[PDB]
Amino acid sequence: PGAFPVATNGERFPWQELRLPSVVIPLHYDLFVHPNLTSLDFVASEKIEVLVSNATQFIILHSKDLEITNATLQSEEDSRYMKPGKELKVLSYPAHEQIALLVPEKLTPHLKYYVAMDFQAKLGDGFEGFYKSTYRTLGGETRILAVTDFEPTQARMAFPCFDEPLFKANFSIKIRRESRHIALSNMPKVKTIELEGGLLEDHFETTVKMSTYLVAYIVCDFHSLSGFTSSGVKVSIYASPDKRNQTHYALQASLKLLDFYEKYFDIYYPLSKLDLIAIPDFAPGAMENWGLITYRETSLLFDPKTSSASDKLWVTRVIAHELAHQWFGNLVTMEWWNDIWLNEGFAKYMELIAVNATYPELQFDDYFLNVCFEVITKDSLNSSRPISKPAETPTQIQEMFDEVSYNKGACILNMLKDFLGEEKFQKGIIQYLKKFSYRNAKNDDLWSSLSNSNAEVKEMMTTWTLQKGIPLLVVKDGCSLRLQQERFLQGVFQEDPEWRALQERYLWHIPLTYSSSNVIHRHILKSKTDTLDLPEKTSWVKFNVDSNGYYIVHYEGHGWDQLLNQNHTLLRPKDRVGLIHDVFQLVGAGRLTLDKALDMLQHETSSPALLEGLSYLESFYHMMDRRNISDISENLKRYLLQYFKPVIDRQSWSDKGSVWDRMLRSALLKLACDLNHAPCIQKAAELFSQWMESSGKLNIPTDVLKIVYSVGAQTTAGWNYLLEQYELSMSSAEQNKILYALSTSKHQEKLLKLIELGMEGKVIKTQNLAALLHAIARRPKGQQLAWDFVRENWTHLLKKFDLGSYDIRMIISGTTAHFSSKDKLQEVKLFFESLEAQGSHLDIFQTVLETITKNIKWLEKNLPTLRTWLMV
Amino acid sequence: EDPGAFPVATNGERFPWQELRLPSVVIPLHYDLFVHPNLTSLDFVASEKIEVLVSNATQFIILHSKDLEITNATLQSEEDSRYMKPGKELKVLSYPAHEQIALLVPEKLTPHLKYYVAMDFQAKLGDGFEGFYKSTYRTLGGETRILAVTDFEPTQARMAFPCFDEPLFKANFSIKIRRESRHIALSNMPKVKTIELEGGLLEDHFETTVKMSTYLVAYIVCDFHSLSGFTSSGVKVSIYASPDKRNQTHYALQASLKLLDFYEKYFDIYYPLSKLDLIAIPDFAPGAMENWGLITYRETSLLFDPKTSSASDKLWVTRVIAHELAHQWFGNLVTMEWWNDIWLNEGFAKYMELIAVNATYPELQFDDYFLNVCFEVITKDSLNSSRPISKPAETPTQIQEMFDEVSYNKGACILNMLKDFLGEEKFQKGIIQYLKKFSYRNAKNDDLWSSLSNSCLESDFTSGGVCHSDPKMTSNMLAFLGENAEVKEMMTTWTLQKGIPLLVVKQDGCSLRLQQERFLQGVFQEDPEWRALQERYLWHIPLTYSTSSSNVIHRHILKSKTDTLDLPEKTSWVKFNVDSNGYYIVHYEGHGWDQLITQLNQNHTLLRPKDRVGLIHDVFQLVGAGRLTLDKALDMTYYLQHETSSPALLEGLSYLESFYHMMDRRNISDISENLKRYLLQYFKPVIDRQSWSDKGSVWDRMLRSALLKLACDLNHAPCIQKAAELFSQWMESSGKLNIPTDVLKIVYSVGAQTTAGWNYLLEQYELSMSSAEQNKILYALSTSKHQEKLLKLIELGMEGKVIKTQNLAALLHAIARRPKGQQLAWDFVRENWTHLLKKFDLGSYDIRMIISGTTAHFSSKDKLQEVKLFFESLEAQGSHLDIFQTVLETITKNIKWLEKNLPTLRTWLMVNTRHH
Ligand SMILES: *[C@@H]1O[C@H](CO)[C@@H](O[C@@H]2O[C@H](CO)[C@@H](O[C@@H]3O[C@H](CO[C@H]4O[C@H](CO)[C@@H](O)[C@H](O)[C@@H]4O)[C@@H](O)[C@H](O[C@H]4O[C@H](CO)[C@@H](O)[C@H](O)[C@@H]4O)[C@@H]3O)[C@H](O)[C@H]2NC(C)=O)[C@H](O)[C@H]1NC(C)=O
Ligand SMILES: CC(C)C[C@H](NC(=O)[C@H](Cc1cc(-c2ccccc2)cc(-c2ccccc2)c1)CP(=O)(O)[C@@H](N)CCc1ccccc1)C(N)=O
Ligand SMILES: CC(C)C[C@H](NC(=O)[C@H](Cc1cc(-c2ccccc2)cc(-c2ccccc2)c1)CP(=O)(O)[C@@H](N)CCc1ccccc1)C(N)=O
Ligand SMILES: *[C@@H]1O[C@H](CO)[C@@H](O[C@@H]2O[C@H](CO)[C@@H](O[C@@H]3O[C@H](CO)[C@@H](O)[C@H](O)[C@@H]3O)[C@H](O)[C@H]2NC(C)=O)[C@H](O)[C@H]1NC(C)=O
Ligand SMILES: *[C@@H]1O[C@H](CO)[C@@H](O[C@@H]2O[C@H](CO)[C@@H](O)[C@H](O)[C@H]2NC(C)=O)[C@H](O)[C@H]1NC(C)=O
Ligand SMILES: *[C@@H]1O[C@H](CO)[C@@H](O[C@@H]2O[C@H](CO)[C@@H](O)[C@H](O)[C@H]2NC(C)=O)[C@H](O)[C@H]1NC(C)=O
Ligand SMILES: *[C@@H]1O[C@H](CO)[C@@H](O)[C@H](O)[C@H]1NC(C)=O
Repeated sequence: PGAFPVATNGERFPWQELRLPSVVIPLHYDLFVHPNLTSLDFVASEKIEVLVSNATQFIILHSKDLEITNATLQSEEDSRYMKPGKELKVLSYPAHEQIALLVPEKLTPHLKYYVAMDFQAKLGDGFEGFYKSTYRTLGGETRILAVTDFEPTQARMAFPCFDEPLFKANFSIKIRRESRHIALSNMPKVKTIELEGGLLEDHFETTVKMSTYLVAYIVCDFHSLSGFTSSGVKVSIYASPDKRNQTHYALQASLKLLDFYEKYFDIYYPLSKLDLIAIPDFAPGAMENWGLITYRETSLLFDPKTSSASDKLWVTRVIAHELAHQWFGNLVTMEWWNDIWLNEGFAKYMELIAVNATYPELQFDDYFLNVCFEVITKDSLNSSRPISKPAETPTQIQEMFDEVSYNKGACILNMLKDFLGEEKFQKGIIQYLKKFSYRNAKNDDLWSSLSNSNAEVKEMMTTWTLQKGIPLLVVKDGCSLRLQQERFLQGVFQEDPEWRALQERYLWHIPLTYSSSNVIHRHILKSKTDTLDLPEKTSWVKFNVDSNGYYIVHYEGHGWDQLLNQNHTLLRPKDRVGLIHDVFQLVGAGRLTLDKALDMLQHETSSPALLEGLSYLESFYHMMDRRNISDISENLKRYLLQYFKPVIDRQSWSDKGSVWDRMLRSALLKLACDLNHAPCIQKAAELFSQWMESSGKLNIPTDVLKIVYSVGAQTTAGWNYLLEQYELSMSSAEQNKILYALSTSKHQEKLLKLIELGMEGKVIKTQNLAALLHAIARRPKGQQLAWDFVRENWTHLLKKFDLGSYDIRMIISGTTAHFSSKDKLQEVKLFFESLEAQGSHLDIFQTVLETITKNIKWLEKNLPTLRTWLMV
Repeated sequence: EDPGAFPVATNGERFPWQELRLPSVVIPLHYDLFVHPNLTSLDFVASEKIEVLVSNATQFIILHSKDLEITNATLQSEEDSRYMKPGKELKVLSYPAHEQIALLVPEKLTPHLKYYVAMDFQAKLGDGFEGFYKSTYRTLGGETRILAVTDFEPTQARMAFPCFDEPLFKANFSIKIRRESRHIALSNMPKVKTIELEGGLLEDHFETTVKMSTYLVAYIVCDFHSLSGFTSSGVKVSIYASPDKRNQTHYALQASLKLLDFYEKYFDIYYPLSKLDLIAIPDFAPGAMENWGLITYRETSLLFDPKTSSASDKLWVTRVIAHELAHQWFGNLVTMEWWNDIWLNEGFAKYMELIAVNATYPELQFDDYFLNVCFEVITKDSLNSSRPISKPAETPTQIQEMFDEVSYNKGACILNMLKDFLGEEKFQKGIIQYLKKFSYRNAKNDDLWSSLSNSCLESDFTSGGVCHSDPKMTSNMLAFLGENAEVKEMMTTWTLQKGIPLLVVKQDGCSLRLQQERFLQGVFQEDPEWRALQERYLWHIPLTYSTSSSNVIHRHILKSKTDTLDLPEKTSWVKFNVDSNGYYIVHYEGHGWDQLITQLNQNHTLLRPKDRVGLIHDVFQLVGAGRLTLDKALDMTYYLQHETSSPALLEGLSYLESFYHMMDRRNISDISENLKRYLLQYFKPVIDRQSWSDKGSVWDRMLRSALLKLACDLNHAPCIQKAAELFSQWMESSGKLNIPTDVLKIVYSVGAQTTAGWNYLLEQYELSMSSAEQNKILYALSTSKHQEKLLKLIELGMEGKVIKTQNLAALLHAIARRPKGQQLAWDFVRENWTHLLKKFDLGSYDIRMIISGTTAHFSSKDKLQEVKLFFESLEAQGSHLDIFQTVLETITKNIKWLEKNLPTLRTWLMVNTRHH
């Protein structure tokens, strides 16, 4: 009997596992909220029409930090619980964030009973649940709004509910409010009824079946700009009144993208309205609430006096990602958080399609390669995880929202789009959605639908979704296709006794694909060793075409050395950087050395190739200047300026030209005075002080703003003028760049004053705190200050953030993942074991542990080689 | 004119007038003023049409204008057809050093004809809490809201609209405002009608005012809420506050109805407007401002909340409200001709606080506190740096310097003296005739005395008329006119002679030799500068005196520098200045003082309660005068063991409390420690009778706080442990349990001695919704002992975000008076003088107390040196203030007091510990 947990009233709680029981099933939530924005609290009532199916003496559902005052169980059918119904005993067990409704009788199956509850709480101050946010206006008034953010386990802090994504229901919502506020929610507002006190109550149309984590409601004081999509949907971009000017690109871009998705998926967006609102203190980048999409202001609003081409590119990506979610996640959602990549993998992949086919000017296809690359860094260590993987606690579910779920989800999806061909792919995607509309899909179900566009493909992708890591292609004599696959790793060489893990079951059904002329050959590799015959022999032979496959190519002999250092356009531009990328991880990996590492092309015109390789050189400089040895840094510095002096001088300090043109300019001039190369750092200072002496009158071109501001930080008369003007500005894009601009100063106290105002949270919003730290810790001057500060104020940072939070995740790897010493590796082994003193376990612990360990062993056996490039 | 070499206007261009006063050839009659502020762009746009009457023909009009962009300016007339509609364009000349503009006339204007001058002007909303400025407050939710407020006195109306900014240029004002949906607009007079406009903006029209000086014009744009009620005469009194504070305006409404009703019966003149608005502005520099029909207050001056406001707080709010309402007659109905006679306003409003509060709220017992008003001004009036009540003044900072202890306190005190001389009903009818005979115009000093002199006692309107219609030539009717004239010469001298007279009386058998001299602290009677300052001083002093044998008040005027009276039968003593109603000190020569102290020591109750507080005040002063040894003043404090009149008790107590702080600043710890022990022993009985909750009278409550603060400032372990518990419980209950208001300040101080309590108090400061509680918390934070915490408060006030700048000077003042922060405040001011000047004008009250509050407590020759050198530094840069001299004289007389009396104080204490 008494094998169960104690409740808060000392009674034993009738359920013992974190997943909810399956016997009670909700169908309909009627939901009343009455928030008060001066009292900063709310009162709320709720009726859940839950259909029983098995005998049960107790209903179980979730609730957190809510005071439940009344709880009644009516029934229309089994009329023992007929009107007024009976009053229910309510037990609470917080360690599973669950409550037990103890019925006095026993519920009997196939009947519908109606659970009503009254509940109340204060508006959150943690930027989760139903919480309070502030914003500044043009005159410096601050006004208050009440927002919801629920993904993934936080809706249970706003109303008691069955808070698992499989428990889809309908949700009618009513909200009481003052006359000076508007109320928005998922659906459009049906009617407004004026009441006794001068208050209004807004009723909203019932929703389609959906998960709890998409329910939304806001109370605020915003204006909007509206337009209509071809389909029959009204799109409104809401924001603070003094920023309605900044909403123009978003309504344009939203109209196109939703037009695209409706035809591309061949499913109409099923709501009458879709609204996009720029929440000023917002923790996520944005959030795919059905019909009411919340954005960070820097993610939605675009001011052409203040915003990069890169910032226009960021806004349009996030407004593709979040519209895509309306199908991947809202229409179809994973049955449980283990297959979270079904929403996020597909959303991040759909963004690449949408922007490419809607905004070609922005040139997003050539950029996409980076996202796999970032996940490959993670995926190449043993700390990584399979794309689908069990997940039970809250903070463990929040761990599933990583670059494995987004980037690698998006890239292995990209692989299969190459193999089956976009035609068969798009038909499969449409069959997948239409089948699973308003329901829940498991990891298997997507492929079992995608395959029938071929029972072969299902176990092919089994190798990719259920197994950790990234395969390695070993090719080995004329027509020599002696294929052998491995598990690519890093910091573990064939020499080492650690390397036996390269052999466990690690067998990928890699869909290899090649060319030795302008034609691609396609063939599967389902075994450790298999092979082919070359038709005739050729100069070079390259497999990974455009790196569209999630594997790195290693030619076992005499193939690398050709690379065409004279005519490079023999090999296509994507394969150009594909080869560049592969010829550094192979260096770290253990097979190749660094002498061929710097092999690469001062006459490369595709900037993707140019920036990718040069960004690779940036890392070498920074990693060495961070340990303060100029013996290898100075050679890297003016090497890059002399050799890349033509290109650098060509650029014209203004925001003119095309998008990769404009991005190449700021990227190039970044280094240009991140190096104290006078010709241009001197340039900034006269523009800088022309503007600083103009006092907001001079206009600086877009693509140089972050550079100019950054340059003029060092003079305290500037740094103090930048901080002061930060407060004044009405562009979150502009003030982000200022905030970077103040992280550049090398004054240890000026740096920490920035951090002190973040902790306070009023002048610099708390949403920016982690990024502010992360910027500082990247400079060598502030690198140790940040590391010190986090360890000194840990318990306070943890009171701000949820610890499965992204801010906590970005603060620790932002402060530690750039280390390369054995000194710091033990010191970070401590304080990770110091925080498992408390119940604080995060996989990012090992990912960063192993990441500094791989930084040691890449200096341990690779730097001697690179001192050897002194020129003169 | 002939000579080109005139002042040079700002565009080249010789400027055609060069006095700072305005010319009186053009007379304004009626201003048509349209204002359109915008509270999200923080600027305003305005238009104005002044109906002027020309007296002598000119080629130019001279106006005041400061910091206002004028865009165009026409002239029209309909009596002079040359400027017939649409009139002519005028050249505008700015001379921004006189704050004057000149409008240049194309054809010289004609006498006796009315013209209309029209200008468009614009400016940003002020930032210095003067002119038409921007203010902000915080709501319960944490929102920040903006409002736009005017404050003009004394010469800032010219920063909001061009005008003839001098008090004698009264006019009617017609005011239209334009605003958004979410704001109300208030002005002096009621809103006649609200027209809607295309775009959804509304325009308010207000009824046109009665004649009025410019400095009283007012207008406000905000979103405040109001509670309302009506007086007996049918005035609509409304209390406005930020919306989450409507609660705290109930007591204000209750008192303003009562006080208004009192004023209308007492003056026998109705308040002439239909409504009176009282509004609690959050970021407000002055404290209160008596604009006709729309009176602005500091929240602490107007709002009351019983859970956090003390009884002292309640008394303060009643005083201020009473004070502002008095101004609607004294100052608005009757305005001084020019700022030299500003005491005609502030002296009478100050005095009327006493009459009104005493008449409507006797529970407050404000009559027993009124003596302190006169003591505070005798401090400064007994120095050479003092000034007469009415002195000339010309420049803006020169004008504002006239609002001091002399204009207010001395003015009130000599009025009170005069009232006792003539009797309440004679005095009332003098006032009534004055206010009725100068209604809607101005008056000067001589005008007041002539009306108060010629007052008629209501039986002078009888059948056998003595004042009016047909008098009989009687022998009292020859004494009436002779007595009236005597009263006028006497009052004249009290307003033109600086200083305060010292009447020294030696009792000789049953003769009594009277002498008068100027009273002077610091300087002894045996000083080389002492006959040089007894120059020419001579007062007509209506004296008063009782005896040991007869309690009948005797009254004789001394106009003669020496004179003598004879009594009926030589009694055991005489006591001059009965109830201390006279603006003079009385020194008893020979045996006079011991006879009076001996009386207090056996049966102290035969001396009238005010006689006692007067006697305590009189000898501690005479110690400073060199005429008495500190011996017998301290010997008078024995007898406070029996004293039951808290006024006398508290006077005596505070002299000893200040000696302690004087020692503690100087680190003279053996006396300071002894002073701690004498106070705690000799007043142990009455200290432990005091409750720790606010349960008795207002005096009982005020005495409770007084004594408990003292016992807790002397680290009396029993009282400090009580307060530490109370604080600990309050902190442990999430700042949610209730502390009694009379001991609230003491508890927050004891809590602020730990870094925990200090930090907790500082975060509660930002969150509190009672500005009385915030005041108390800020004091408590300022009692910290760590120099780091004190500096943080100061710099918090410099930035003005969590601590609003309106409190910065009181903050510095608080820090400076306690030993561990005395030095820090001094260094801050000298190292940030240029920085303090950007926020506050040189003549502002804020600058006055920052200076006096950090320096006037110094008592060593070393510190006098630094102060002179700093003051010299300041005046070398062109900053002169009268406060510089006043501080220097105050410092030196402190130094002298230590040198003549610190030995005797140490000696006395030790003698007392040997006896008890
Ligand atoms: C969130 O919470 C805030 C604060 O709790 C609420 O704001 C308050 O709401 C209350 C209730 O509506 C408001 O109080 C009301 O004010 C009205 C206006 O008062 C002025 O005008 C009247 C008429 O001229 C004058 O009599 C009065 O003195 C003021 O000049 C009153 O009319 C209301 O009175 C009603 O209720 C009382 C109850 O005793 C009855 O006796 C009356 O006859 C009448 O029926 C009432 O007092 C208050 O003003 C609000 N505060 C603020 C700061 O605005 C929000 O409503 C709430 N929001 C939500 C969404 O819940
Ligand atoms: C992904 C995590 C961290 C949760 C949350 N993701 C979002 O913001 C995305 C958009 C986004 C993604 C990323 C990103 C992707 C992959 C791997 C690392 C990071 C960075 C940013 C970013 C960059 C700069 C500045 C600010 C943000 C933005 C909206 P989304 O995926 O469409 C919504 N539906 C998911 C909701 C959610 C789930 C669980 C916890 C919190 C929120 C968040 N904190 O970054
Ligand atoms: C005194 C000057 C500078 C203006 C202003 N006086 C007022 O607030 C009075 C009431 C008042 C008076 C005093 C006071 C009296 C005597 C000698 C020194 C000071 C102190 C306070 C006080 C108490 C606590 C906190 C803050 C202030 C209040 C309203 P009032 O007299 O009816 C209106 N006539 C004055 C308008 C004005 C005139 C000239 C310059 C500025 C404003 C002010 N700053 O103290
Ligand atoms: C400017 O303000 C003055 C106040 O200083 C206003 O004076 C007042 O004007 C009204 C109307 O003209 C007078 O009321 C009238 O009095 C006569 C008695 O002769 C009566 O028969 C009328 O029916 C009415 O009651 C009032 O007495 C007068 N007060 C004073 C003190 O002069 C003046 O009207 C204002 N001017 C403008 C243009 O608004
Ligand atoms: C009602 O619930 C009972 C008990 O949970 C169900 O019986 C279970 O059914 C599952 C379904 O797969 C079986 O695996 C188990 O053997 C049964 N018992 C338990 C303890 O799980 C029953 O099927 C449910 N549905 C009805 C009665 O319609
Ligand atoms: C709950 O949501 C479901 C799914 O969105 C609603 O079902 C649709 O109902 C409409 C109107 O009755 C029909 O035209 C569709 O055929 C239904 N779609 C599906 C997939 O069944 C349902 O009506 C909603 N319930 C409530 C009470 O609003
Ligand atoms: C590296 O050298 C610089 C030279 O200024 C020094 O200031 C810095 O502290 C050094 N870094 C470390 C980690 O010792």
